Amino acid sequence: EVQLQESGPSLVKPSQTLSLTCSVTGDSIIRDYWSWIRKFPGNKLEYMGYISFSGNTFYHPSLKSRISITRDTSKNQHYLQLSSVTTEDTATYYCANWDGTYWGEGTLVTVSAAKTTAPSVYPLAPVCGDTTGSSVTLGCLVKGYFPEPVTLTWNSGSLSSGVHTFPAVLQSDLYTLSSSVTVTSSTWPSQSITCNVAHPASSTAVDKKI
Amino acid sequence: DIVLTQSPATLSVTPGDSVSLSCRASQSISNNLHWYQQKSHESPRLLIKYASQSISGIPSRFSGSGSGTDFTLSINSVETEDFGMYFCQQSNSWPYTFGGGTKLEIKRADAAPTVSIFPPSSEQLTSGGASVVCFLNNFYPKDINVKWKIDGSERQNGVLNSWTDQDSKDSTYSMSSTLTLTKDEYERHNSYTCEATHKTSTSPIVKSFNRNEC
Amino acid sequence: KVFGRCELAAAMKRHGLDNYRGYSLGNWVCAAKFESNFNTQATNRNTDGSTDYGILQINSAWWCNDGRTPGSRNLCNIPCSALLSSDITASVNCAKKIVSDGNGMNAWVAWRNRCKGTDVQAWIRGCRL
Repeated sequence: EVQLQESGPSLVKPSQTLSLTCSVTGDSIIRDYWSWIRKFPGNKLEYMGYISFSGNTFYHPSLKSRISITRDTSKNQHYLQLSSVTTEDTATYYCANWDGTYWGEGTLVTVSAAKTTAPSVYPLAPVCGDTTGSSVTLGCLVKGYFPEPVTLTWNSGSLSSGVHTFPAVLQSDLYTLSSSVTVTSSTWPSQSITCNVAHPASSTAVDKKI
Repeated sequence: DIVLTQSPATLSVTPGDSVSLSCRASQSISNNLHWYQQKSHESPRLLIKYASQSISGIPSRFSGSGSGTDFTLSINSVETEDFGMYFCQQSNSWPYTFGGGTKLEIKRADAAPTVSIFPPSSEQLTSGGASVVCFLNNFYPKDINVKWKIDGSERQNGVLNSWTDQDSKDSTYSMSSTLTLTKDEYERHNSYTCEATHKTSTSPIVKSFNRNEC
Repeated sequence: KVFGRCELAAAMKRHGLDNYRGYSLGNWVCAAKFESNFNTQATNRNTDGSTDYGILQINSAWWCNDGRTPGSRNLCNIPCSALLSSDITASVNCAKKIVSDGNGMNAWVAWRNRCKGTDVQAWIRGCRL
């Protein structure tokens, strides 16, 4: 039952320091070498560095002198610190043992100067409000929110089939997401279809009827 | 730094078939090449270490071979749970480095996308913004070209795309494309077009609307 | 088993030791010679209750577990018995992890006292690798 649990601020501002803790349970820090690996948005992996049993550290030169890896043998944790971050340091960070047999769950740390911002929810409906064919696709555009995530449902969840919710993209420092829902022509506009969007960070929840 | 090059970039396969993935190093690394698997929303999982050594607990269908600068991960009869990303990593020299990865995807019958276009909402226009949205759903293969045209002219600026991972429901792919302009820009033009070119047809699927109507 | 010099060289080359973290093959052949005369079953009992195992005399207090060493850290995550096999796989894997520690091959006193700063390439010369 060896487990690595990562923890640390999920949001850091440019020029600030990113910090992550790897809590090891069911095993001891002094019983292995420990590593930090990061995965960038496009599936690019980078080995950041590792710390051996003796405390010696090896850092990837790509990180200049911004990286620091330390450990606490009494708390059975090792830490990663990366200073002077920029948006390019936004990534999913992982800790693992040097053997690569034990890995942490992975923590997405976002670097941004954006402030919490509630999303605007726009209804997506056919131009002429007229349907053509046996089915009709409607949509919801969730634009300008920060930070992630947002939960999006259709008709409070009573409409769950034929739905496509796409990963958010960054637009002018803020996130934008869209979702499409396809129903039979006999379903809409006969029945009301509403987009429900919740954004916990901003204590907001909006319902948009198409 | 040692550069690891993996190929193909993507590999489509029908479960049951065997496949081989390649990883080439810019310099000799002996047997110090390791293979990792990483599935959506999961951490990397070590499959083979030191080119060909098995990891107790990993399915036997996974095997590795090669040495020097040429390595191969072989999967004898790919299974349903084997689709995802595969990366090679070298530990011969510091810094350790990873290959760009190979995406193992599920092969299914070709399918044309269902394209739908949507105009900016009244609510967004009031805020001084204007996003034109185009959904291209349930298509296969994943390769697809989306082009936007305003008044007949190709438009690349202001376009943002989002792609879903291969659909667990039917193994197809879906995509969302959004052209964002200011309200003033939007109201300046008439025709808005979303043009998708896909293997399923030599002629692109065109969805459009003109503000001079509806 | 007791390896012949060139035989071990070929094996170590196949096990990726030639230029691992900057150390040429000769360094490993030399270290093996002075540590155990190429004997995979070599063992050395220490005063602290720990024992050194294999062709590269790896210690049971820090690197492997023999089930009877006080304060064993088992850094290599392996039974010390794996280090006594005629198959050098485990000894090499562990040697690599040891050398990946901040002190390189200085972890091996014998290498430090008999191979360091010498024409270690002489140890593989003559062999057909």
